[PDB]
Amino acid sequence: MSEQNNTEMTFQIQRIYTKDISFEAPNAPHVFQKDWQPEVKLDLDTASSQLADDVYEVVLRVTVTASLGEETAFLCEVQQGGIFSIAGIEGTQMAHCLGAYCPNILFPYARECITSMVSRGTFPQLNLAPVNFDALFMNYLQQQAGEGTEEHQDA
Amino acid sequence: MSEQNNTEMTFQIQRIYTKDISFEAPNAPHVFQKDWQPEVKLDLDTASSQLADDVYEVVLRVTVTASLGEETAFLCEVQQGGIFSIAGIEGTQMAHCLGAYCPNILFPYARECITSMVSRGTFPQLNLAPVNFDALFMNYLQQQAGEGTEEHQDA
Amino acid sequence: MSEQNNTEMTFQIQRIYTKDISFEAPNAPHVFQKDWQPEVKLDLDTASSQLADDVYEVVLRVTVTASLGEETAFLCEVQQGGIFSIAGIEGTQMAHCLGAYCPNILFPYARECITSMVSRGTFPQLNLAPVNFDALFMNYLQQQAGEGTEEHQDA
Amino acid sequence: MSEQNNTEMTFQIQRIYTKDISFEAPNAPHVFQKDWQPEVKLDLDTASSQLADDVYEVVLRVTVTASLGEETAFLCEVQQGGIFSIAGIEGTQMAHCLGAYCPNILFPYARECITSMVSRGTFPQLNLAPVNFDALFMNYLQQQAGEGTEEHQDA
Amino acid sequence: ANQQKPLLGLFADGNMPVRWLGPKATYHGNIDKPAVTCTP
Amino acid sequence: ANQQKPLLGLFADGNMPVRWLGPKATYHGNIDKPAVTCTP
Amino acid sequence: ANQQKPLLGLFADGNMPVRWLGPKATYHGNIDKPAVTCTP
Amino acid sequence: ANQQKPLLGLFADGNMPVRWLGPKATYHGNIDKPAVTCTP
Repeated sequence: MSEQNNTEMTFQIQRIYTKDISFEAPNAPHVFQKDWQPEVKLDLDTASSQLADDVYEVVLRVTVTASLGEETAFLCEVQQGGIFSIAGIEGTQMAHCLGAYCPNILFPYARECITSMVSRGTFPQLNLAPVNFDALFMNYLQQQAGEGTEEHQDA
Repeated sequence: MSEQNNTEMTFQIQRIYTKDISFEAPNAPHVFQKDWQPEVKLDLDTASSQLADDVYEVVLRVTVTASLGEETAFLCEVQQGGIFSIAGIEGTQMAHCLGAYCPNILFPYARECITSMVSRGTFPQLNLAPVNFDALFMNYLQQQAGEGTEEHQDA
Repeated sequence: MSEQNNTEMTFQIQRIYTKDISFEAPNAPHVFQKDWQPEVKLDLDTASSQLADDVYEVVLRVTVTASLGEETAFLCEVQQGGIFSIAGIEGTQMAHCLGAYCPNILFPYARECITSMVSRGTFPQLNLAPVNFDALFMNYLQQQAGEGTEEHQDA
Repeated sequence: MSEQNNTEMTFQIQRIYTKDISFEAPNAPHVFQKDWQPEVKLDLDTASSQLADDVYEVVLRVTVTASLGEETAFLCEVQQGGIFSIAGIEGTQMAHCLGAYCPNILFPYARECITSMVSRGTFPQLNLAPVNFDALFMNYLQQQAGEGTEEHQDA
Repeated sequence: ANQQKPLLGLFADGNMPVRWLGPKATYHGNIDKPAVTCTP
Repeated sequence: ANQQKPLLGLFADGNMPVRWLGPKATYHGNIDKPAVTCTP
Repeated sequence: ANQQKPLLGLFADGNMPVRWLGPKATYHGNIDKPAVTCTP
Repeated sequence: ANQQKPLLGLFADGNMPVRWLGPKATYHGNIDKPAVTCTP
């Protein structure tokens, strides 16, 4: 609870990689009867794991569903995982780091991965709008700090 | 047997696409530190479908599985579907059309879909090597091999 | 089951990749006040280079230009190269292989690299139709194949 | 030469996209024979043009030049153009937001577009580390003399 | 003491469903009509 | 250009030309309006 | 009422065994790692 | 009549002092095809 460390948070990018993909078109040939703007649905899920000491692994899931009437258009889901060496983070600074800053790094890759699979189901272009996860999460916490003095040297 | 190569039969591809995509990298964060010897087990599932009269769809589930001894790297399972308007085909003519020709139309597209997901998971690129479905089916059906190579330019 | 097949084209892939990628959108902001109906022209160029004995790299440069006259919608171009090993035969026999089969292996990869660039410019995705070059050669001649054993004993 | 005023701040992204892309593998199958740990270079460039009323486009070019051994590994360049609704920020406030915040938005999408090209060229995908542009620009703002006007307003 | 503490607290407790917004939408008017039928 | 070029015999001949089916099937619009009117 | 088509009566089964043409594993050595560069 | 003075025109020259965070750190291995002798 407000562990005042000498190092006010730490962030290092270690890896970004696709961990999971799903794209289902259950009525793929028959959806031709339901042709135009489908009801698209977003749902983001947060998964994490600690691989080693100060080495963490944040998975940002972006699920996209589409359907017209009572039948499906296309189903898609990506899990863009990313290894990050993070330490010093606490409370608000923790939640803002891995819950806003790190997802927003993984998001462009997850976005293009969905865009690829939709094209494999041979449907028109799906470009998701830029949501500022950083500022949106600051608004979730009303307002918070995102400014500090650097302290970095060989140790 | 009864290959019966008459000017009968008709073929017209209307559309090619993935009806299902699956990419799982179960121990992705743990695999990129492991010994560099996965056992890549390939799988192929054959399934045809009726969409309309004389319109027959073909789906090939190409499943790629890699495990580094005990721990799985990734799983690339791609049900590459393809709508093909075929008529005039019976017996071994339709058995070769579906058992060799039209699956090999979708094989480069399943190959590509897999390769892309493998490389998106930040794993070495997998190029599925040319398997001539025609030849291996011929080895059973009517046997196909032989060339008259013996003479050389002598002076 | 007793026939000596010898020098029948021995084909194997080494490595497929994008030698080059490109996208342009000069009229990119301007496209808002444009009519969305371009005269899309396919502009392809094909090269080959010997890397070793029987090893020929086939390059398939595909360019998709979308312009409703001089009014350019977008530009996309990929040089999809593939290291291919075609052994045993030459001339018209190998012209069937490199000039028909090899483009069909590079075509799915060229296609997705083009589509990705169109989707990065946030334009409606373009899936290229199944163009079978080999079909034309199949009606003519040199379609005769069936794997066996090469020699390499004649300089 | 000074200016202190504040109109009703507005900042909304209308569109993010690639205006120009290039991945060049000049020594592609030549380097692969001895293609090991790359020594990388990062060049940055920008472009600008007002599109409409309170609508200003910031283009951010990231360039990635790899060289390993005695020659080039691969080349990468992406002009990530973004349509922004910029109003209400002015004086040194605008100068800071322009130099820091606006290209920081574009940088995740620029990074991704490079990362995907490199993996398609069968090279190791490059994950650009998140670097603070603000700190770099602090100096540049203290090293200029030629503001838009001179009108000393104060509290 | 069953009193344990995983460092991963402030994150994976609940998902965040983003409210879908898109005035221009995805689909417009590109589908099977001038499809792959005309290949003589 | 003479007679026989061993281990080749296409592409350098003149490049095999590809014709379209119809550009009507693509590019009926994806970016109408200001595309994204609001950014959270 | 069901139209049993005598044309479709095959290709629900693995017709012939497909050999794997990528032995010695898809590596032949090391790769990248779970570490990009640095920050200090 | 003079407006939009700081509005879009701060930096244009380019080349920021990004000397990387690690000038040489991406991948290392041993490239070769997995045996790949013949398709028969």
